[PDB]
Amino acid sequence: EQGIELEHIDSKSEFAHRIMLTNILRMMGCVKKQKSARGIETRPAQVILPMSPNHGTFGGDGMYSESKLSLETLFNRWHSESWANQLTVCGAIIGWTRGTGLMSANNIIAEGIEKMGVRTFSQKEMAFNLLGLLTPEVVELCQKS
Amino acid sequence: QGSQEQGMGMDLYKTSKAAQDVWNRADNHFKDTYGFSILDIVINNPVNLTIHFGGEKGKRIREN
Repeated sequence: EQGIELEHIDSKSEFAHRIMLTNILRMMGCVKKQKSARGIETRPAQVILPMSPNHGTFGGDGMYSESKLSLETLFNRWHSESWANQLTVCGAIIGWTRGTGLMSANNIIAEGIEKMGVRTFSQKEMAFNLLGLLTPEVVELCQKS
Repeated sequence: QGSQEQGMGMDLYKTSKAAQDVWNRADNHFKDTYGFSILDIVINNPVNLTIHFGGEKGKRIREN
């Protein structure tokens, strides 16, 4: 959702919010009901949520920032409800990932952001980082907290 | 040991309140200690049975 400011939030943004938040909750809800049906209490599914660090700080994103920030409620509800044996949350705050070439992402200003001391990532490095979160050590933490 | 048939004792588990206590107590202990239902084993007689050691309750079962 691009150049959708708060004046312009309509049908596309309300649908996007359903894709990116309410139907994410309904899909973890569904895997909890299927795992419980079969009394599976010891094989939790690690949910990896794509979070943003940038909630509202650009604008024109429609309800993207509302979508992203409301998944941070799952780090609290994991303690406060009855689905922690079925589900574990591993929220990944994904950072600057370069696309293909020139037009893709904002590739032309990557070099300039890196001069500040920030690091950007190839898609293959960002893939690496997120497959990190599925290693046996950080699967082990997820299941604690 | 000798006679060990599928569904053994399950006729008496439908009717009897006193049987039900015995099986339900045992089945809940095996589930929380060794991560399997003995009732599933007796009723269905599966060929394979994977215990999983995932989660707080799974690490406890793995220590057993």
